[PDB]
Amino acid sequence: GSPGTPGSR
Amino acid sequence: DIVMTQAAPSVPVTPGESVSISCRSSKSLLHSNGNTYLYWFLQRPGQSPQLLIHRMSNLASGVPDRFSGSGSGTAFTLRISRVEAEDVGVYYCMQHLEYPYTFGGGTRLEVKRTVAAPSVFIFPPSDEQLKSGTASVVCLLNNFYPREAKVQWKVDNALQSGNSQESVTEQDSKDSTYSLSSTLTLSKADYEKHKVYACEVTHQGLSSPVTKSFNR
Amino acid sequence: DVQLQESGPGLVKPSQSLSLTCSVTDYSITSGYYWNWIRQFPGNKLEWMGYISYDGSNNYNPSLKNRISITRDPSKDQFFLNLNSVTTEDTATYYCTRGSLVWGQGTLVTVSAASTKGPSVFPLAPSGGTAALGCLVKDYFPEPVTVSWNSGALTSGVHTFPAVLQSSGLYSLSSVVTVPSSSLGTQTYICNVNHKPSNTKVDKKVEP
Repeated sequence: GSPGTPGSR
Repeated sequence: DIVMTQAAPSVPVTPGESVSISCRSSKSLLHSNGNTYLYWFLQRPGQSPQLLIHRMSNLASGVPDRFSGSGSGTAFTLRISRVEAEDVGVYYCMQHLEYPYTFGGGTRLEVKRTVAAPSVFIFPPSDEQLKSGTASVVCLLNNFYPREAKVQWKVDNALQSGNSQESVTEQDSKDSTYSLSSTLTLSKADYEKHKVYACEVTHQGLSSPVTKSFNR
Repeated sequence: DVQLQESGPGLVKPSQSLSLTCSVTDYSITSGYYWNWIRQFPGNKLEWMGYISYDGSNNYNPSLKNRISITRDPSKDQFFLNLNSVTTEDTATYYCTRGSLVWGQGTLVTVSAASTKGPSVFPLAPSGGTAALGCLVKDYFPEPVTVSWNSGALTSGVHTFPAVLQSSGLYSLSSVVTVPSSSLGTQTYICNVNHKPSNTKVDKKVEP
C-alpha cells in the first residue's frame, strides 16, 4: 500500500 | 522515471535571514493515501546525506524547527529560517512515490560574510622529493572570502601555464571561509635552472595582488 | 543504536564485477525496513540503485539494466550489492542505508585498469609571527587517503584539501596546518598518512 519505508513488523 | 529538478545550483544567504530552496517534479507526488512523497536531504562536506524532511512537510529527527517543508503536487519548497553558518552544504530533494526513487541535482547553500583576504604561504620542494627528479612548489591561500581567487605562478618572472593544479576546500561550517592549495610541478632539472619562485594572488580582499616568493 | 557499515574493494577493473557488503549492527534485517544502496558520482549527483526488503524482496533502478543484484544473509545481518560488467561510469561513493534515515559512511569504488600505488609523503616545511607547515601526499592510487596531525591531538588550523588527479593518473593531496612561529622551536609536528588500498602507513615529521 504505502510508498513509505515500512518499520518494524 | 519521475524527473526531479532543482533550478538553482546554489543560493547565497546572509546569516539570520531566511532562504527558500525549490524543487519541481515531472509528475504529482500525491498518493491516494493523502501523503505527498517528497523527501529533503542535506549533505555537509565529507559527510553522508542527512534526512531533513519526509512526506513533504514532516520534520525528521535531529533537525531544528527552523527547517520546514511545503508545497503540493509538483512544486516544493524547503524553507530555512534564521540561517546559521553551520547550514552550509548541498540540499537535495528526492521523490519516494514510484520506483525508481529519483533525486534533484542539489542546491548548494552559500553563507554570505564580510570579505576576508587570504593569508598566503609558499613552500619550496623538499630535498626528499628532489631525489626522484621531480619538484613540486606549493602555494597556500588560507581562510578567504569570497570564493573567487586567482593564482599565477612565476619562475624568474616568467608566467607559468599548464604546469599547475589547485583544489579548494568547501565553505567552512564555522567561519564561512574557503582555503586553496596550488601546486606547481616541474622536473628537478628545470627547477635547479631557475632562481626566483613566486605565487601571485588576486582576490577582492587584497589592496593589490600579493606575491609570495623564495630564492632557490 | 542501529548502524550500517560498507566494506569491499576500492578498485575494480573495467568489465569485472563489483561486490560490496553492508554490515548492520543492533538491528535484525528481517525485522523491518528497506535496505538501500545509493551511490554518489564524481560531481555529486546521487542515484538510488535499489533495495532489499525485510522479506528479501527487491526493487532496482532500470538505469542499471540487468547488472544489479541485492542479496542478504540474515544470519550475519548483512546485505550485499553485486554489479556486473562495470565501466568508469560506475566510479562512485557507495552508501548503504536503512530507509532514508540511517546511512553508512560510504565507500569509494574506482573502476580503472591501473594498479594500486602507495603514496610518497613529503614535508612542507615552515619558513606577524605566523607560520604554516604541511605534508604533500603524492602519486597514489586509488582514492582515498586519510591525514591526521599528531595522531589527532592537533586539529586547530588544519586544512586537508581535496586530492587532485594528476595527468599521470595518480593523485596528489596536501594537508596544511597554520601554526605560531613561536611553536617551531619546541613543538613536534607529525603528519599521519594512511592509504588503506596499498596498506601504506607513513608518519612524517615536519621540521623548519
